[PDB]
Amino acid sequence: MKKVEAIIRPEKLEIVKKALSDAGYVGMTVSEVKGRGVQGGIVERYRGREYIVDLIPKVKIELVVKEEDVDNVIDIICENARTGNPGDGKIFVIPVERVVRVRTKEEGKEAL
Amino acid sequence: MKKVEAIIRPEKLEIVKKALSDAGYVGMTVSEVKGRGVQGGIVERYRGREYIVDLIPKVKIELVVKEEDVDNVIDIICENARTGNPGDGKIFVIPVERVVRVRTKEEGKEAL
Amino acid sequence: MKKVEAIIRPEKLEIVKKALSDAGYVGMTVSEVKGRGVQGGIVERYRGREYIVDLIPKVKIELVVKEEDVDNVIDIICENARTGNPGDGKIFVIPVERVVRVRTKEEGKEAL
Ligand SMILES: Nc1ncnc2c1ncn2[C@@H]1O[C@H](COP(=O)(O)OP(=O)(O)OP(=O)(O)O)[C@@H](O)[C@H]1O
Ligand SMILES: Nc1ncnc2c1ncn2[C@@H]1O[C@H](COP(=O)(O)OP(=O)(O)OP(=O)(O)O)[C@@H](O)[C@H]1O
Ligand SMILES: Nc1ncnc2c1ncn2[C@@H]1O[C@H](COP(=O)(O)OP(=O)(O)OP(=O)(O)O)[C@@H](O)[C@H]1O
Ligand SMILES: O=C(O)CCC(=O)C(=O)O
Ligand SMILES: O=C(O)CCC(=O)C(=O)O
Ligand SMILES: O=C(O)CCC(=O)C(=O)O
Ligand SMILES: [Mg+2]
Ligand SMILES: [Mg+2]
Ligand SMILES: [Mg+2]
Repeated sequence: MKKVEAIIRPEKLEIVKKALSDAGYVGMTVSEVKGRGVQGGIVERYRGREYIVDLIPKVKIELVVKEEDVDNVIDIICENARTGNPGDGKIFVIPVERVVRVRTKEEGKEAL
Repeated sequence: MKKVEAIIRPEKLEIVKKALSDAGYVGMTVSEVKGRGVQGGIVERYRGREYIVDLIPKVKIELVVKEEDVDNVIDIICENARTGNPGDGKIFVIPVERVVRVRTKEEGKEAL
Repeated sequence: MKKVEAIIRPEKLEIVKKALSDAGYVGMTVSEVKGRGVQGGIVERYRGREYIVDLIPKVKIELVVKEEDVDNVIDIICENARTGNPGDGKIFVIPVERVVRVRTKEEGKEAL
């Protein structure tokens, strides 16, 4: 099992989660975050002066899935989250050693 | 060292954190999140029409602990977070390779 | 690749992120959290009575970096986040097995 952690534009949550759900990837945790990447933020202008805004709102989605499904999850996220402009997102894959469903104490792949 | 990441009902935070603390599991980070599991959300009715609400508020708790304590932490969370209805929670165990206390630069088990 | 996850005082975000950026560590995700450590919270007094506040606001910063840079990232965070009083922060290092830039589908170290 692996956690796919993707930080994406807030306005892309709806299309990404629909595309994931349609492909069978339903279990997901969503968090509001702020961040920056390589570019260090965005340049804005106020009264003729340019300045850097160095933290931008994003949404973090976390999906724990079987390892064999990671490629497809990443492909779906990238296809649907992309706009072509810097800031479209970053994905990390993090190992998950155990998964437990609280209600039933099921573990493993059936507990996803 | 392992991170126990549990996503549970918001109204179960108090009883879960009390039970963990009573058993000696104190260090914890709490985050407000939204999510869905297998069921894909909840069915609601508005003016006779049923629709799906596909993200539900939850609370994420993260406890970094010694590996030997993971079983007990999971047992405590499940016992106290359960209600018997879908949505009671999901737990992931994620490896933690290093722990550092900022104030003192202590590392390892004593830094938990 | 490794995720450095640091939970620090909210009022230290600015100096920590500036120091990290100055040293070349730019990519970062920031989350608002609450937590407690060893001390279990803070003692407060209201109308002569002392009570425990057991969750304190903090900021979580997450930086995914090359393994060889983890030591330096931790050193920078600790130097700039410390005040000398309990609550200055906790850092966890979590393995990251894959990194993908959404816009370009780049992976690996160049996608950081
Ligand atoms: N190395 C990293 N560590 C932590 N979070 C990161 C990192 N890289 C990016 N992020 C998070 O991902 C979000 C989106 O990053 P972003 O798309 O800007 O990446 P990028 O590498 O700059 O690529 P692009 O050139 O397409 O902008 C950031 O706002 C931040 O929350
Ligand atoms: N595979 C998963 N990946 C990411 N987060 C998940 C996943 N499964 C569940 N979650 C998170 O855990 C929360 C609680 O899940 P939930 O209890 O509904 O799990 P479930 O597998 O549907 O079990 P149940 O049948 O008891 O509802 C979700 O709202 C979501 O935040
Ligand atoms: N073992 C842990 N698991 C989860 N989160 C933790 C843990 N230890 C600390 N944290 C998080 O880090 C924050 C800061 O912790 P803190 O600085 O109080 O650590 P500490 O071990 O008590 O050290 P100090 O004695 O310097 O206070 C907490 O409020 C919490 O969010
Ligand atoms: O996040 C944005 O929308 C643009 C800024 C960006 O790509 C960054 O800081 O890396
Ligand atoms: O989270 C709820 O309370 C019920 C909905 C649920 O279990 C889910 O989407 O998996
Ligand atoms: O977080 C604080 O500022 C002090 C309380 C503390 O260190 C703790 O609960 O461990
Ligand atoms: Mg960018
Ligand atoms: Mg469910
Ligand atoms: Mg403390």
